[PDB]
Amino acid sequence: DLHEILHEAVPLDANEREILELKQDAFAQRRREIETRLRAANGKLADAIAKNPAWSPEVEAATQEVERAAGDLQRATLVHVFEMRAGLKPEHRPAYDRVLIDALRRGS
Amino acid sequence: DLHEILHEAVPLDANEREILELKQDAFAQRRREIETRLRAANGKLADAIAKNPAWSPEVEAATQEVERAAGDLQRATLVHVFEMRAGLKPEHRPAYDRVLIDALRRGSQ
Repeated sequence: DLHEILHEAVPLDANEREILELKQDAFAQRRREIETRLRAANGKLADAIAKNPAWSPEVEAATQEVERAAGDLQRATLVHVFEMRAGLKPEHRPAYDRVLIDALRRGS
Repeated sequence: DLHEILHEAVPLDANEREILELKQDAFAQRRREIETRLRAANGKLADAIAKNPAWSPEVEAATQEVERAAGDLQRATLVHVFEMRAGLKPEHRPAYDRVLIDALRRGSQ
């Protein structure tokens, strides 16, 4: 929701929107891919538990997939935050940073 | 939400409830531990960014802590679902299993 917060508080201006469209789309795609992996792992968990409701090799491996996808989402979001920042007009970065920093410290 | 979904989704006799409450406490302490680490990590991110808005060694290190904490919370949740199941009498486990499989299946769509 970091990117949602940022869009809510400091939306891109017209030129920034046009310039950053590809990178925003690419991130949306990357996020979708990670979430697809997380959902597939939920599916594996369901299948496994239906066959044996225990902490089996299949449950362990699917749980590892969930953990990795959970971590990847966080890194992808953060890298994108810096990517978007690089594409802002310099004058717009201080507000963007403020919102970002406050969002992180809210999570502190 | 997996825990919310399973939360009170099956009936519990008094002895099962007693045990589930103890396991709920254990999970709360585990969750607080992971969240404490997550909060500290985010604060380190915030400090680094306010000082230098770039991907520094500090941001890299704190990000890795966020990653681990995010993965830890997911594993802790799944582990806890199995711990709750173990608190049920054997005869009551199938009903729990059905809600669990159903939730995970909906979770894959």
